Amino acid sequence: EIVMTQSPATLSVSPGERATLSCRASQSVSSDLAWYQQKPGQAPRLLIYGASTRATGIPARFSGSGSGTEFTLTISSLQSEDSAVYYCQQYNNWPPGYTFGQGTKLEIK
Amino acid sequence: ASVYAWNRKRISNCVADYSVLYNFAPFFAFKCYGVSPTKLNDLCFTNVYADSFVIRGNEVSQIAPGQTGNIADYNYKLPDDFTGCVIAWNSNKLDSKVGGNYNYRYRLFRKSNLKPFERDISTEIYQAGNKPCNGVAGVNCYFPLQSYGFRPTYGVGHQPYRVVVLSFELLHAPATVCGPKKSTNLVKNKCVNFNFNGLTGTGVLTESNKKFLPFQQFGRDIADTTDAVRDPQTLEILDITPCSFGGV
Amino acid sequence: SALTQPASVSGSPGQSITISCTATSSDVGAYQYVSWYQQYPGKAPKLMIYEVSKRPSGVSNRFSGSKSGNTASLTISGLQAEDDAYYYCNSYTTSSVVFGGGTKLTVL
Amino acid sequence: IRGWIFGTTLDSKTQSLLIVNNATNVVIKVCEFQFCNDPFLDFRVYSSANNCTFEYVSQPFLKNLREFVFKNIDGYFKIYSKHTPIDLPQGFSALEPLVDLPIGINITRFQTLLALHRSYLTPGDSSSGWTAGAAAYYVGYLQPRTFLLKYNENGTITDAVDCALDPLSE
Amino acid sequence: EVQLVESGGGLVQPGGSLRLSCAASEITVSRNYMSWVRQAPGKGLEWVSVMFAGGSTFYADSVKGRFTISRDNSKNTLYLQMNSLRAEDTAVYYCARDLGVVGATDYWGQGTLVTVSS
Amino acid sequence: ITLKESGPTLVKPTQTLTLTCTFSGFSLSTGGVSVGWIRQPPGKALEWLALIYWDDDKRYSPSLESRLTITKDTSKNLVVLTLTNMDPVDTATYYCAHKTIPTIFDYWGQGTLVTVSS
Repeated sequence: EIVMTQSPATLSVSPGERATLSCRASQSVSSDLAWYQQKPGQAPRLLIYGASTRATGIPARFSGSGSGTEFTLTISSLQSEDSAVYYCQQYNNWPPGYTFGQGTKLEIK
Repeated sequence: ASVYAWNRKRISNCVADYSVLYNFAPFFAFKCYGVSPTKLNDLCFTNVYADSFVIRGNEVSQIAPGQTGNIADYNYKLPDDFTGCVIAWNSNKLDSKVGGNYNYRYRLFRKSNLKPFERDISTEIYQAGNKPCNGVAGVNCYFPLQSYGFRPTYGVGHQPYRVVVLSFELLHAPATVCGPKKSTNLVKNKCVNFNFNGLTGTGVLTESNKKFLPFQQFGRDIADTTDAVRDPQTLEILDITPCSFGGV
Repeated sequence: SALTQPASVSGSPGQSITISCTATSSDVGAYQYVSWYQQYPGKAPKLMIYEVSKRPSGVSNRFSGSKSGNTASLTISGLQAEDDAYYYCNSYTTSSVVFGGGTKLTVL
Repeated sequence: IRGWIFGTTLDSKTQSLLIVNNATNVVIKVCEFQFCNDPFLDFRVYSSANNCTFEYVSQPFLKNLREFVFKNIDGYFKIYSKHTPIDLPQGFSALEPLVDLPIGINITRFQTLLALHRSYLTPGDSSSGWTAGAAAYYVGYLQPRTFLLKYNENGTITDAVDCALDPLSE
Repeated sequence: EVQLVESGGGLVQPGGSLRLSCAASEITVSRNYMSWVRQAPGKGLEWVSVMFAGGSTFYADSVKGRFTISRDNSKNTLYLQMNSLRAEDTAVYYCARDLGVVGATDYWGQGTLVTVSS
Repeated sequence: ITLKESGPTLVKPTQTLTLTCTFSGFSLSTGGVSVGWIRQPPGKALEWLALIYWDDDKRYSPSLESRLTITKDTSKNLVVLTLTNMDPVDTATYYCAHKTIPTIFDYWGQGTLVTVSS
């Protein structure tokens, strides 16, 4: 049970610019990760899996990076509808295992 | 070999010393099933099979009698009444390379469980319920095998482990692989209890003067009294006389 | 394995020789703090150099570090018989200090 | 004559037995390889797939009268032999224990093995055969009997008496 | 469309039982690594259970011994039985088909609310 | 079999350049196996550089010896090449190929392009 800690908690950026969110692990998570965007009101949506591979359909506007014990998700240009919660899920032990985060609330203006 | 492609071998017809192992390595994983490791070197077996392969760190526990998992239930399964044992020793000095050693794989997807000592090599693209993405990608066409991809930055849980599985047999065994023996150094000229390869008796041993034929192992006087024996080590013939006794 | 150093090196007495402690691993960070330790024949490692191209006052002036990018080429000119010892590399990672696989230097 | 084959059948339906001599060594194997209708006449081998369980090799068994006794009772098959200078001679001579093999195959039928130089080879042929030197082999069947054996001063059998042949012998 | 639809959500008295159900379409579940996730109102998510393609299932520690996952393979659907609902287990439960190293969890379920009397 | 070199792309005159060649498919424990280095000037032919046998007896090209101490580490199956005192002749590409006795350098790596100038 590896505990993941995201940072910061909130972010308010003017429309159209970049946003950078860090989620921090406590051990070696190499390149086993994913990022989910759970727009408020329904189930999450996979954005970027593995280390930085962008899930199908998912706008290129997202960018994941990092490896080992530290990871970061980056968005190129926030549009008005990008406001949602994001979680980095690790899976270094797959059968049976996954570990979620505390989530991050990102909004605009 | 890979977990699903172990290199079977048999080891029989030999005087087997199961304690030559202990001088090899720290033997990270060494627990014996059906036979005690302490009393291994002496016991005898029918046919000793050996399966050699490599797995990841946190999956060595799945190689056990009756244990279900993803490497045990999909690509390598040993019986519940298994007799033999498994030996796994971390080896990431010869198996884990920087970038991912995509040489050891493991069936991750399959149809059902496998029978004991059932090895499969098939590397076809798994189905997708309907006609799959034969030779292409798509919704859910997930290959059944997946490589481990060991690297020297992986934690000990993600490191390659070499593993050998020995399968014994104890039912009807034609003892062929076992027995270290113990030729108690020879004593002469004293009435001593002797056991020459099963021949047990008492008496005084004396230098012989009779020519045993090369195929003979015993000597007898009238009335089947065992009079002489040849050494199984130096092949010297020895005379046996019961030590002195009498009335007073 | 985490960081990486060659098995051993042996340089003839009185010449120069350089040793590298390559990371051989992605995202070891900026690889900017790199300390080197001299392991004596059975003694506690002593900081010889930190900030590879810098050097702490108190040791000779022949040891010299360098940076060819992502590694630290430790150089030693005018090799003396006193230098037969072990050498190690050290560099902060993102979460914690890491060490090199070790290198042995024997003067002959 | 270079070998024999034993078993309950020549087909691969049972783990039959094979013993084949050669100029270099003897090779003994038990692998249930289905063989042809006739032993192949040398084109060095002719047999089907195998499930071999035992294999062994040692020096070869080679006017000289070679004698052999084949016995297989207790799950073991035993061979005794003797090579003598020279039809069957009247001379007395005992056979010596050569090998005690552990195979426990249920042997019921047996055959001999031939070879030939620069001979054609087919799985099946008629009684035409191929040319070969003049030679012959005799076969006899053993029975449970009572024997009186005489051992000499050096431990070798020199004479024997059949206890149930005639009244004087009895 | 490819989807996972759920049922069983409602209200039950403490110590009671419940059964969560998961329906799928255009994709099978029996041979797919299935994973039920849940979310307490306002909190994060947590892996609850998994069943393999051979049947060997697994459960989280927080719910070990009380919940049992099953699936009617004959008609291509998933289920999760719950019992002994205590004050913690009040959460919204999601159905997911997780792949792992080859593509992380993607396809999820509409969810199902599970609250207690109080 | 596969090999890969890595290291500095740029270097200054009279400096110690270091290179690490990582391979995959084989290790440095089996007999016959060795690892050598080769360089190639732009638009010219190759030449030999060094060789490290499997018994840890090392060999270099006769003309260019008494320098370029090539070390190695058989634990992570890595070879290290280090060349000091860069001259404008040393401006060339560098490759790390595996050497056996008859098929000299049958398995080459990736290669790092290096320039020597201000």
